[PDB]
Amino acid sequence: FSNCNFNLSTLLRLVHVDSFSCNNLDKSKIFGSCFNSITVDKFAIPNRRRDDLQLGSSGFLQSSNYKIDISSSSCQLYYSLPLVNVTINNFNPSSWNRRYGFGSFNVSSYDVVYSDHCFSVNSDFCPCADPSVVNSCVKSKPLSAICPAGTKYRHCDLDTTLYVNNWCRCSCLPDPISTYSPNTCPQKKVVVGIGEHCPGLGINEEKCGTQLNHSSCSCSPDAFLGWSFDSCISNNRCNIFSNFIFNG
Amino acid sequence: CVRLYGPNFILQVYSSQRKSWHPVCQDDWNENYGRAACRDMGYKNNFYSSQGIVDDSGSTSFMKLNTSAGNVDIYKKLYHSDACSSKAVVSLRCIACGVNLNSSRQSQIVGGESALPGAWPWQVSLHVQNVHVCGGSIITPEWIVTAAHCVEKPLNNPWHWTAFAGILRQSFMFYGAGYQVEKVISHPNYDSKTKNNDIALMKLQKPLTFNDLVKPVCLPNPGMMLQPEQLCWISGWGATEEKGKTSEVLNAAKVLLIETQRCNSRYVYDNLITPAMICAGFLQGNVDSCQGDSGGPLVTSKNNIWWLIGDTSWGSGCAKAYRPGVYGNVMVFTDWIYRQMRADG
Ligand SMILES: *[C@@H]1O[C@H](CO)[C@@H](O)[C@H](O)[C@H]1NC(C)=O
Ligand SMILES: *[C@@H]1O[C@H](CO)[C@@H](O)[C@H](O)[C@H]1NC(C)=O
Repeated sequence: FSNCNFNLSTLLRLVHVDSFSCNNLDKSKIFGSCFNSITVDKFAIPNRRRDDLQLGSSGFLQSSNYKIDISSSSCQLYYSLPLVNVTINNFNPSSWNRRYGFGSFNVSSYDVVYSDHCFSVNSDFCPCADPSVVNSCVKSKPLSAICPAGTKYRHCDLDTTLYVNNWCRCSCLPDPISTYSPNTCPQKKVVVGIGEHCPGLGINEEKCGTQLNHSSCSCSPDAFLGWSFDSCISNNRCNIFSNFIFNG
Repeated sequence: CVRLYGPNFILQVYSSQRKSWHPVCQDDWNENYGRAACRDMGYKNNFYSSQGIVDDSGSTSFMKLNTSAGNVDIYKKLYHSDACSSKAVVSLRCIACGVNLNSSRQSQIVGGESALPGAWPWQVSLHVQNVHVCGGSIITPEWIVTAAHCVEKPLNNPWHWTAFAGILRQSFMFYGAGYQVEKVISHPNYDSKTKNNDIALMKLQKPLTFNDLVKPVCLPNPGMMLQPEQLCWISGWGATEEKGKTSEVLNAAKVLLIETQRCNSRYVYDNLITPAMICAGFLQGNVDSCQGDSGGPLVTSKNNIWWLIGDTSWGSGCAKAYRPGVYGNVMVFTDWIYRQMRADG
């Protein structure tokens, strides 16, 4: 919201406020001054993780969903909304999960899908194994398909046991949440920054593929892991967080 | 039936009625019982020390002396008692094993500084036809441990097994510069499929010296209570990357202990690791330290004193992803050696 006029009293009585703190500011210094823009960022709140949002904290929501910056002259609002007509949009913001077949979540009508870990990959990522290598494997042989163009394959070895010679061993085991060798799986775990989205849910690397028709490399809906939810509805009213940033 | 135990070396004593090992109180013990007690567990002409110590072992059926009777054996004069009459128990050292010069920066498995001489004073090198092949660790001047799959067929006769100690470099062990062969015992259950019992003792005829570069490593005790993520210090001249030959100098950096349930799970090693096989390394990427020596030992430092826990064995590709090293388990059979060291004299 830039280049316009506003106040506060019609605002905070026209939306059902439950709190309005501030930080780096005094609550009456809004009423006089003339800023340069305002940047309101809103989202709903999952109920049992509401205490993630303390100003300058650890947790899930401030670390892998939306990091509340503790430097500018922000002012945080916690309001409510009647649940007559409320349709929570639940869409995934990452490119490389919808590229590998992320359709949707199954949650209820009023459940908000937050995040736990947020893993980042490169541009040439391909979570399927190499099918022209994998046929001579016998032990631990994974599913595979053909990657799209330029996406380099997953690194899979047929290294040698004490007796068996072609037994499969790839990277990213068992799941990249709890991998044994973190310095080798391409899905690197990163913490989200100020004003960024969670760059992708983690893919379990061993549910992405089939055996016979090695098509373009897709995945399967059980394999995206690292998200949970809860219901926003408390006191018959879906609570909502919303930030403000009073820059300039 | 007599054995050492734990950190403070209490003699445990087995009785057929109590079916159990039991400690001896220090009520009128003597070196004529004590210095003649190291030949019971395979130490003929050596002894170090004996003192009184406080009881903390955990048995409530002690062993006492039948000094009221006349001249009988040690092994007849041992009845039970509920209390130690002076509250001192067996403390023992059968040999001058243990200490080194506590030095600082010996780290020459890849990316470090060389093993300082005298700070790993048990490190040997074994040779056939003067090429460096396998290592080991000394526990007596006459006995020497190594991995059994060096002494496998068709090289299973002792007269071609030349030990060569002392010098960090690949050169200075010359003919005469290192004592030589005798008896090759083996744990006689090595296999091709498992490599279960990949530990074979060796013997020498000529007793060497505890001078500077040579000192016997401490063999562990029955039930000495390691820690499940303990630090471990290996040594050896092994090739730091595979399809090599041998490193030039002595390399003695550090590794860690992986437990069973990580190695023996489904992804590392699919249910292979026996009770007589110990895993070691770090279950990680290319952070591991290879230095392949097949006997280049695993030395830990519990009770501020170096102890031997594992001698090396087979592995996978040199120090890479998911694939640790798997070590022979030399607290399992520290008494089998002590019934194969009893009757060489
Ligand atoms: C909900 O939607 C209906 C029709 O879409 C609308 O008439 C009604 O006013 C809405 N509810 C509220 C509280 O405004
Ligand atoms: C979520 O949706 C999928 C497909 O619609 C269905 O298989 C699953 O049973 C649903 N979850 C629950 C808890 O019913």
